[PDB]
Amino acid sequence: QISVRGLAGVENVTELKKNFNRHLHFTLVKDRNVATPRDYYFALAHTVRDHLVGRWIRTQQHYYEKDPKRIYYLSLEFYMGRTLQNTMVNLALENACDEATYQLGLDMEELEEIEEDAGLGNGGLGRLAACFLDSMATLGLAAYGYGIRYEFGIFNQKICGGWQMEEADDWLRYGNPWEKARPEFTLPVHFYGRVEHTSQGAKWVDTQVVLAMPYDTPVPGYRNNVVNTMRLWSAKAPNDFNLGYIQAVLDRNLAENISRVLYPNDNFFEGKELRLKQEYFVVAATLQDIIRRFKSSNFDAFPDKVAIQLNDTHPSLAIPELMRVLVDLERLDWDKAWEVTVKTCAYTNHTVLPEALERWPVHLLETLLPRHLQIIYEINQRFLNRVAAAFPGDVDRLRRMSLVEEGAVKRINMAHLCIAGSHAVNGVARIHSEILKKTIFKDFYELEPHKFQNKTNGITPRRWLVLCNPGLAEIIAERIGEEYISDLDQLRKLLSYVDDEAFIRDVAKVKQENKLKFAAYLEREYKVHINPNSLFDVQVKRIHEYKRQLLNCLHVITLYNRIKKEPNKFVVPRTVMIGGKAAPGYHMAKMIIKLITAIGDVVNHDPVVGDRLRVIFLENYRVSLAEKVIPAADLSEQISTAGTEASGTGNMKFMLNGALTIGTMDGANVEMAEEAGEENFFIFGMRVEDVDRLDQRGYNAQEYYDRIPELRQIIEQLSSGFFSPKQPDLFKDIVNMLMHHDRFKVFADYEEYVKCQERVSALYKNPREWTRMVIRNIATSGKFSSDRTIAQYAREIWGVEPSRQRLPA
Amino acid sequence: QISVRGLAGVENVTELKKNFNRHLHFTLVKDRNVATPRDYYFALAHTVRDHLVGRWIRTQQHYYEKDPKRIYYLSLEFYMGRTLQNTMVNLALENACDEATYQLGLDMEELEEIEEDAGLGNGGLGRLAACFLDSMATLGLAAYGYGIRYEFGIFNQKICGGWQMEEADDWLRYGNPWEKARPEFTLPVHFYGRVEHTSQGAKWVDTQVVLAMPYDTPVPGYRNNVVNTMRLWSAKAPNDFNLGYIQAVLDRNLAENISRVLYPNDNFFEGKELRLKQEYFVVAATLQDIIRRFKSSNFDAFPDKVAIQLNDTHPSLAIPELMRVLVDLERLDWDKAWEVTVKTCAYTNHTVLPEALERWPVHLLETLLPRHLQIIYEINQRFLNRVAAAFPGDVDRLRRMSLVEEGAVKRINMAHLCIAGSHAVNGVARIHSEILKKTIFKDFYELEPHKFQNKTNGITPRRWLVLCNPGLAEIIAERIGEEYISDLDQLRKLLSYVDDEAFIRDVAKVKQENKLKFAAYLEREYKVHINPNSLFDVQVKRIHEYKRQLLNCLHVITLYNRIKKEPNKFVVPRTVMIGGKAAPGYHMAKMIIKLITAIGDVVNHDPVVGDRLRVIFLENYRVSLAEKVIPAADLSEQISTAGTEASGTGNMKFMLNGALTIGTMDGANVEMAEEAGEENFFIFGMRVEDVDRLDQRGYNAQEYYDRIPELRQIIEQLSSGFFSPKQPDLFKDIVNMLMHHDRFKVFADYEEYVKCQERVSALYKNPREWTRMVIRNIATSGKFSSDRTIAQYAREIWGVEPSRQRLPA
Ligand SMILES: Cc1cccc(-c2cc(=O)c3c(O)cc(O)cc3o2)c1
Ligand SMILES: Cc1cccc(-c2cc(=O)c3c(O)cc(O)cc3o2)c1
Repeated sequence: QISVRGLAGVENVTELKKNFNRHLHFTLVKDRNVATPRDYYFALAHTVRDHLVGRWIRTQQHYYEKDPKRIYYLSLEFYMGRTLQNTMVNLALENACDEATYQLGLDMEELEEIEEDAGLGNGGLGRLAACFLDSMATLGLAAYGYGIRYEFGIFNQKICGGWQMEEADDWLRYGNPWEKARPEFTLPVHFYGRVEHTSQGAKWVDTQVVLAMPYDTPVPGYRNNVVNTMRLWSAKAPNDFNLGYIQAVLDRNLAENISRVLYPNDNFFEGKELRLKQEYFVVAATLQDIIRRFKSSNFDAFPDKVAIQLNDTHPSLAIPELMRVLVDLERLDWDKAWEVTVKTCAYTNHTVLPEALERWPVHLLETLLPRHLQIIYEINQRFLNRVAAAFPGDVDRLRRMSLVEEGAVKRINMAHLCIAGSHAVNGVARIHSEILKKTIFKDFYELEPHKFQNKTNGITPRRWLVLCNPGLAEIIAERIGEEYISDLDQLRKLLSYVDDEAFIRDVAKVKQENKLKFAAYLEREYKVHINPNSLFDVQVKRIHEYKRQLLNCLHVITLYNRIKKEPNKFVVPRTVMIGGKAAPGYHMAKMIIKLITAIGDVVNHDPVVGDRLRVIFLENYRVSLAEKVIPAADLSEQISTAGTEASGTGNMKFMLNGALTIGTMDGANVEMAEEAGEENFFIFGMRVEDVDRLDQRGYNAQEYYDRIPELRQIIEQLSSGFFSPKQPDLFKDIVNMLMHHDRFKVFADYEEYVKCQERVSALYKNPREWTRMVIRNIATSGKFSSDRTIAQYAREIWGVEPSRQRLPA
Repeated sequence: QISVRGLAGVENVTELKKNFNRHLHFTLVKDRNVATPRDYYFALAHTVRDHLVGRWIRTQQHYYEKDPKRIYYLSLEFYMGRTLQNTMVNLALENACDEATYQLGLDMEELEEIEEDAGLGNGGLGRLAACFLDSMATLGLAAYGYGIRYEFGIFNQKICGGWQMEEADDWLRYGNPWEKARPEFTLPVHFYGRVEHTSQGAKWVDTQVVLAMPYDTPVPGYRNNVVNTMRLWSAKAPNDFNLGYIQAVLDRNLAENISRVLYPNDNFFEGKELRLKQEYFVVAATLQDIIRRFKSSNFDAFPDKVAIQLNDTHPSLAIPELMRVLVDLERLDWDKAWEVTVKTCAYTNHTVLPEALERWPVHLLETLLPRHLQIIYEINQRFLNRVAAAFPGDVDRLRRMSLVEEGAVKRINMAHLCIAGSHAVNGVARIHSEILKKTIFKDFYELEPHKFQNKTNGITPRRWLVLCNPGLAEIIAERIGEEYISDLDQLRKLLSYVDDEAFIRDVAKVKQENKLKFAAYLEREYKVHINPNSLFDVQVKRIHEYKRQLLNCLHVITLYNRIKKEPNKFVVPRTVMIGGKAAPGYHMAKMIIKLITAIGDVVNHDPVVGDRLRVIFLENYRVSLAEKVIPAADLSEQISTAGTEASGTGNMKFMLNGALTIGTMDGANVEMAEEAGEENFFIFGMRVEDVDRLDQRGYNAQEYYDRIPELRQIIEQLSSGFFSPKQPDLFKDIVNMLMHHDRFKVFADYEEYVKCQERVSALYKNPREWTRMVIRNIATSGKFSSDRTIAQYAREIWGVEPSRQRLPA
């Protein structure tokens, strides 16, 4: 149909159809008369998978022959989403499959909707892992994603009475055709036990064994015939485990619980044992596998053959574990083992928010990982000796820099461990990386300035343009060709089309189509009625105080109060859509969801309002909902308090997809505004510097309440039950927090936000100029490709060269 | 190679090879350089499965068009064993696959050994279910095996220090290529709750829901192109289950425990809740499915379209459940629902031993199945009203016949429920069925004589001859053709070959080859050295007091003591092999294993003994070990106390396979001796009548001890630590039981056993006459085909006609 979806040749289509029918019959054991849409999805899934297999085998073969340096991306989270469409895109099969399925009388788009998201992540961090794998495959790096195959991913979000309810995400119920179990590569992971000191070193004994069984999922590069591997570990009990009889068998579930469920916290540390077990499990199994591969190519060459990237501190135990293997098992001396470790490991920091930093109680590590604790103490001692020597007499520095925190309970600072044991530490946006050096890691920076880097985040333009927004991909392809899909910087060529009437018309047409398609999706799947001519004002992301969905709420109520004051005045109509999951134990986040829906209950049913203002809570925000709503958005809401959002990646998704951004100078927003020009961005609010100024003198919210009548009105409405008639005080916690303990200074940004929002409405009234500004955004979005990011990691951290050369078919 | 294994045509072989390589590549994602024997097994498994699929789809299609009466075999146990070889046999693919694999340079027999047994059964009962499915498919009945897909089957048995250790049978670890999950046919099963009485009937409310997900396994008939289904249910939690968050997800394991593990008790009732849950689970899901099918063809026709066979009382709740559906959900009146139920259901009794009879406490049923209990009470009342009217004034009868037992705790007699709610009740051998009518069900018989039938057990000659003993199958085929494989009565034609020198030579040659092959298997897999010229004296079966492995032990020690008395006298050399699992909680059974191995420790290391007497405990007796050891046996030990072994099926396996039988007039032994002639059978010991005589006067073991010096010697040796030097009193429980509380009268049969064993040795010294008697056994074994059995069930219970007509390919 459209060009970027590849060729639908007569041979190709005939082949796909016959393989489809082969799978329906032999794989699914169905015939045409009993097959459900789900059977059909499966037959197609198996058919597309068949095209991966040759390339997968060849690619892994190739890495064996060539023996390049191997990159190991360790993450507790891989937020993959659906695999089918992505596979077709990267293999150029999309049109062929559309055609083939069409001829069997099936709608491919309908079958695509049947696939479960692999929701093995919370948000930004998990999705970054997923874009990375895609980019690493596209850039022909010998790269492996290593994580945990959780039985249950991020919970499914239901709204009941405007409240979030959680349901188990049973994503494996119907099978996963993408994975391949590899029982033959099963490895033991050890827990508990005790340390025995002998003549020939320390020994870890009387451990409990859990087995780690790997599942391999193919990761196809973009049209380069490279297929990398994501290896996820499953926990399995050994067969002598507990071995009255019945209970012993039933108690196997204790061991296997390790890989049962993803912890649903976003930028929040919960110090639970099961979480530490997950962290050790993935690290122990991965390291063994890494070392097995290495030995099948002394340890001096390890760092020339291995890079290990730590995605946050979640896999920080990789550092003590590598030491443990090198010292205790391989019999290297400390100093050599340590050199190998530092040169192997690199650490990506994802946030500066203190609630997110992993500080594990010592008593937990003492029981669970007694040897790792000893190794940690040893690292700490030697590290602090370096500090002492560099900064003699600075006792305070020693305290601040220690891996071990004194206090109520002793804790290990996992971030301190990561910096000590890594040759590179990066933040995820320029401003975030600067903050790391100015603030939380100032001390570490002064010791080892060479370690601290920036690697600004990116997104894959495969999933995030071609896949989710084929209409926009095509009109771009029409002008500048297809080369940009794997070289996003080429989008700059679009700047010469900013005064082109045809292009302006096309850009606006795709947006309108996306909006119609999304408005219809709302009706079908959730029985809700939105005006497609309204401005689509979208804030989608995890529900957090720092991300200030509440600021958006205040704007929404303001628009509402303004309409009621002057019903007969013109306002640019808006659909305000807010979506995201709250962590199940995060009371305040659960309250914000309730407020959002409660505002909707009032606003959407007011006859005076008309279709001038709608408030929609988008249920079950996940990767596949993002693919739908982001192409449909006009305004991207990126309104975190300056200094809190380390980077963000949503912001990039919307830039790429023809939305304008309203946002603070926070995270990658800064680099985005710099790329597009400040005049093509709706920047408001305090800068980092202003927030600091407010902190020194003290944040008094009352001041804002006293001076801004519009704001006082909102707060009175909240307090008095305007938005909760049956429970007048439902929102007392919200009001109380805003007035007395707002860490995120919602009121401070209120005035500048509302004014800046007026400027958005003003520009929306002028379609041609709106669209021209959109063009200037899309055209400068190239920096925010994960290909750029990965190329930077490869050159400046991993010490490998990216490649765009095809492997042979 | 050999004829009964089918044709290896050039097209066939070429096809198999290319499909093998297709699977290796696409299914297994391996190439030739990385494939393990296990990969190869899998590729072949997938290749053979492909040949089933067409026939499976066609067969189920056919049952839809023709709409015949459907047989539902409900069992908690299906002891399937391996599927690969069986599939090849029934599809005539065995030679083709041998050839194809040979040309790829693989040994098919080596790959066959990689397959896990589906050990979803304990012993006789479970294996009977498996032979039945085979026969039902061979006789073209529209039949469905319904059970539970246990994650863990019968435990793997290790011997450590001569003691049984249990290990989890993780049979699904590497995948099961035979099953097909059918998530779309998932059904809710309800538990707990309470009963509400309304205007329009009783209602079962506030229940916990567990989901039952079915897995279908194909059951191929012998060369008739019929493929039936075994549907096994897996327990799955609903997604709102428990739904702080983490624990809720982890607690899903409570619900799913239902299908986790097979209870490893053989002829023993354990009144545990989890077992009752398993029993309800399989019944609830099966009935719903049965009814769904029926409605897609009023309830008057149900019994013309449905037969439900209850394999023991394990699925007895089918009766109250059917009532519950008909009365509470479908709104039939009691009497009509009851008529439908009785005409639908039939009950097979498997034992008369009281320890085996299911007597569920009322308090358990009250909590778990409150409605079923009410229905049970209602059945009881109406049943006892019939009894009262037929036997006025016989208050005692009423007590004896009640479904509800009075006492310490009230219990439901599940057997009483089965008789009341079934139109047919059968035993499993003539003598067993007679005992049912004379003793435990005398009262029920007098009320409804028409209900009581015999259906003597059988075994499938597919698995139990062709598959495990191809050499014997062939020499038979050479003389009389192949027709006997699906018509075992034709073995009678062999009687005219009893004086044929060539046949005698061939029969003896196959036995010798089987023995050599098995002796070698012992060396390879278990590093043990046996003389292949010895008589192979084999007792393989679950370890039980009633089966009197101890009697065998007494014989073994006798032979030993006789050798030591007269070292320089000739004795026919014997390898005595004893194998079987003990239930994990069955202390006495665990002691017998220890005694067996302890005898081995003494006997096998005595230089005076030479290779004249060896004692081997065969570890991990299971279906696939039976396939190996049974073809290799000379003497089948069937030595249960008369009246205890309801039938036995091992006895039949050995008859078919060229062993002579030493046994009591117990179970099917009686019919076997009747078929072959008593003079071709080594019958010894008390009859049923003699045991009764001993019971009236009282069993004094001391008497036997006082009168039989040979026996006194053994008992003194046991007592004084001859067989346990380091723990002199290890076997005090054994001695004490034999002397004071032997329910099975081991000493009573001792003298007659030892003498009869001498007659076996005498005949073994004369190979020609041994072999002639063997011929007379094989030739009369035809009655013991499960095809005869199933044909009898079909005609006299289910009301359907068997068929040997092929379905079209
Ligand atoms: C970064 C930040 C700033 C403020 C608050 C939070 C946060 C996130 C959570 O997921 C959370 C939780 O699950 C339970 C809880 O009791 C408190 C929590 O607080 C995180
Ligand atoms: C038929 C029969 C006659 C005598 C004994 C048994 C028998 C079988 C068992 O599996 C068993 C057990 O698992 C635990 C136990 O405490 C006692 C048991 O007794 C069965």
